[PDB]
Amino acid sequence: ILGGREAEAHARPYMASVQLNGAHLCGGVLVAEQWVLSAAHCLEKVQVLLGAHSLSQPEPSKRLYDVLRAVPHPDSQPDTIDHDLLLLQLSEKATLGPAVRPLPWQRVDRDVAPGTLCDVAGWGIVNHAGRRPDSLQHVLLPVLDRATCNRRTHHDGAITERLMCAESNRRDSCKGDSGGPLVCGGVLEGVVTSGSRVCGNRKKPGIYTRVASYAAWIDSVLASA
Ligand SMILES: NC(=O)n1cc(NC(=O)N2C[C@H](F)C[C@H]2C(=O)Nc2cccc(OC(F)(F)F)c2)c2ccccc21
Repeated sequence: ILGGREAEAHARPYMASVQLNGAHLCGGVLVAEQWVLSAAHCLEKVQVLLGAHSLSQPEPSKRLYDVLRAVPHPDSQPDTIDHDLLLLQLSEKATLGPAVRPLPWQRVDRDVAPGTLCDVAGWGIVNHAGRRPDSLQHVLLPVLDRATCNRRTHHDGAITERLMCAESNRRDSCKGDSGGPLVCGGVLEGVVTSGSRVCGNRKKPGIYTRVASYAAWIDSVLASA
């Protein structure tokens, strides 16, 4: 997260860190008792850290789960950010409590109002040098209408109806925030894309996958256990 602030500890109990060999790689979002949603290129030794604020310090709520199965969206492709979703089935159902709870996710396939203030959280890089934070960061970002996001000087027609944008003027998602939650009105709306992109430039808005657009996919995979 560029231009953000340290989040309140445990105030986002749905927040996951998706890890490879005990190192943070992507954000994730607990969406069912045994399932974490993240982004497709995150998988390209997989564990999921729940109940955390600090990646390194002991916390009573923190628990690192093994992953039984990793299910990247079957239409996802290395060179694109289309269909950029990943579901991770934990080795067991997560132990729930005030610091570990799933997030309700949007099933109405219609756009949020332009300007809606959404929260994005993560352990991604925090400056141009690539500094990695030990504790969870967040930022409040206004949603940016699709027509502007698609203008020639911005993302030039790459924004489908299955993607949404937020403003990226100094406050932004960046590397390592991939897979994490864009939350609007207490509901999961988007997931941070995992394609490389310039961070913090107003002319290059943040891109997030619209979970409502993938409701059939998520329902099926969540039911496949
Ligand atoms: N949406 C958004 O703006 N971006 C998303 C990016 N992609 C990303 O993040 N990925 C790709 C994989 F899914 C693995 C993952 C990754 O690199 N993870 C990674 C690798 C090394 C360290 C790390 O931890 C760190 F703390 F640094 F973030 C994460 C990205 C890269 C550069 C700039 C913008 C970026």
